[PDB]
Amino acid sequence: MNIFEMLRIDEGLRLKIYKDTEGYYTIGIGHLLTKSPSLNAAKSELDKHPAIGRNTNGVITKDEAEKLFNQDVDAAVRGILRNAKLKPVYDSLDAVRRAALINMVFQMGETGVAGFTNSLRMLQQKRWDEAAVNLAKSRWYNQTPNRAKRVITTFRTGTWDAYK
Repeated sequence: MNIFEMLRIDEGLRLKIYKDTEGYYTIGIGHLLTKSPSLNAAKSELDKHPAIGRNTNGVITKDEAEKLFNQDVDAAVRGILRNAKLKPVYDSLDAVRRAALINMVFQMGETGVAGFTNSLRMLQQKRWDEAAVNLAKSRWYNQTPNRAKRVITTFRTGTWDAYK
């Protein structure tokens, strides 16, 4: 396991336009196409992404999916490295826990995760179970419980147990 395999589990692989946890048009492996309510709007965006740049009509191959996936993951890592509150945290975690942090940014963006103040602090001080206890009481946790549980278990143990 690693970040890719982990996110593929959390996000699933959908070759056709779908709606996310929030009601937004996404495709593949969690690739948000557009916050607009229009499926046409969505198809448009899709047809225009450089990795695709063709006429899909809401349908992509398994390759294009992974290609967007790769980019999205990199984008996540960038957001982290470019965020002042996040970077310090990342630098301080091990290879497995780093995957947990990337998962949160991938899911919710750099800005959202940056606002997990108390939890980031506990993570920086290596207080696993407290970090865990603390994350479990967020709205993120109530919103996507299944996912959140595995991520938290990841921070807590520093093992892939929750995904195995």
